[PDB]
Amino acid sequence: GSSGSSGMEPVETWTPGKVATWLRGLDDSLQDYPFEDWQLPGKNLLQLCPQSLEALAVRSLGHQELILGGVEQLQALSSRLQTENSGPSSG
Repeated sequence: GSSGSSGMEPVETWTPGKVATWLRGLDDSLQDYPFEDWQLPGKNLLQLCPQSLEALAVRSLGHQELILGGVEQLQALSSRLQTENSGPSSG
Protein backbone atom coordinates (compact mmCIF):
# COMPACT_ATOMS: atom_id res chain seq x y z
CA GLY A 1 0.00 0.00 0.00
CA SER A 2 0.89 3.69 0.19
CA SER A 3 0.72 5.95 3.24
CA GLY A 4 -0.21 9.62 3.04
CA SER A 5 2.50 11.49 4.93
CA SER A 6 1.08 9.80 8.03
CA GLY A 7 3.55 8.60 10.65
CA MET A 8 7.34 8.65 10.85
CA GLU A 9 8.51 5.29 9.49
CA PRO A 10 12.14 4.19 10.00
CA VAL A 11 14.73 4.94 7.32
CA GLU A 12 15.99 1.36 7.54
CA THR A 13 12.73 0.48 5.79
CA TRP A 14 12.52 3.43 3.40
CA THR A 15 12.71 2.60 -0.31
CA PRO A 16 15.67 3.29 -2.63
CA GLY A 17 13.42 5.74 -4.44
CA LYS A 18 12.71 8.09 -1.54
CA VAL A 19 16.28 8.46 -0.27
CA ALA A 20 17.09 10.49 -3.38
CA THR A 21 14.66 13.07 -2.00
CA TRP A 22 16.27 13.02 1.44
CA LEU A 23 19.73 13.31 -0.11
CA ARG A 24 18.96 16.19 -2.48
CA GLY A 25 17.49 18.13 0.43
CA LEU A 26 20.48 17.66 2.73
CA ASP A 27 22.38 20.22 0.66
CA ASP A 28 23.08 21.44 -2.88
CA SER A 29 26.73 20.35 -2.76
CA LEU A 30 25.24 16.85 -2.83
CA GLN A 31 22.32 17.58 -5.16
CA ASP A 32 24.91 17.03 -7.89
CA TYR A 33 25.50 13.36 -7.13
CA PRO A 34 23.30 11.04 -9.22
CA PHE A 35 20.87 10.03 -6.48
CA GLU A 36 18.13 8.89 -8.86
CA ASP A 37 20.76 6.43 -10.09
CA TRP A 38 22.22 5.49 -6.70
CA GLN A 39 19.08 3.38 -6.30
CA LEU A 40 20.32 2.83 -2.75
CA PRO A 41 17.69 1.42 -0.35
CA GLY A 42 17.14 2.82 3.12
CA LYS A 43 18.38 -0.30 4.88
CA ASN A 44 21.71 0.57 3.26
CA LEU A 45 21.36 4.31 3.86
CA LEU A 46 21.49 3.74 7.62
CA GLN A 47 24.29 1.19 7.24
CA LEU A 48 26.42 3.38 4.98
CA CYS A 49 30.13 4.01 5.54
CA PRO A 50 33.10 6.13 4.39
CA GLN A 51 34.55 3.03 2.73
CA SER A 52 31.47 2.39 0.59
CA LEU A 53 30.38 5.90 -0.36
CA GLU A 54 33.70 6.12 -2.20
CA ALA A 55 32.41 3.58 -4.72
CA LEU A 56 29.66 6.09 -5.51
CA ALA A 57 32.36 8.58 -6.49
CA VAL A 58 32.26 10.08 -2.99
CA ARG A 59 35.90 10.24 -1.91
CA SER A 60 35.93 13.83 -0.65
CA LEU A 61 35.49 14.15 3.11
CA GLY A 62 33.47 17.36 3.23
CA HIS A 63 30.71 15.65 1.26
CA GLN A 64 30.89 12.58 3.49
CA GLU A 65 30.57 14.64 6.67
CA LEU A 66 27.50 16.37 5.25
CA ILE A 67 25.63 13.10 4.75
CA LEU A 68 27.15 10.82 7.38
CA GLY A 69 26.39 13.63 9.81
CA GLY A 70 22.67 13.71 9.08
CA VAL A 71 22.46 9.92 8.97
CA GLU A 72 23.64 9.73 12.58
CA GLN A 73 20.42 11.52 13.52
CA LEU A 74 18.29 9.12 11.47
CA GLN A 75 19.76 5.93 12.94
CA ALA A 76 18.27 7.27 16.17
CA LEU A 77 14.68 8.08 15.19
CA SER A 78 14.71 4.91 13.10
CA SER A 79 16.20 2.61 15.74
CA ARG A 80 13.51 2.65 18.43
CA LEU A 81 13.10 0.53 21.56
CA GLN A 82 10.13 -1.83 21.27
CA THR A 83 8.06 1.04 19.90
CA GLU A 84 5.58 -1.42 18.38
CA ASN A 85 4.08 -1.92 21.84
CA SER A 86 4.88 1.43 23.44
CA GLY A 87 7.27 4.31 22.80
CA PRO A 88 8.25 7.80 24.00
CA SER A 89 5.68 10.59 24.28
CA SER A 90 6.50 14.12 23.11
CA GLY A 91 4.25 16.50 25.01
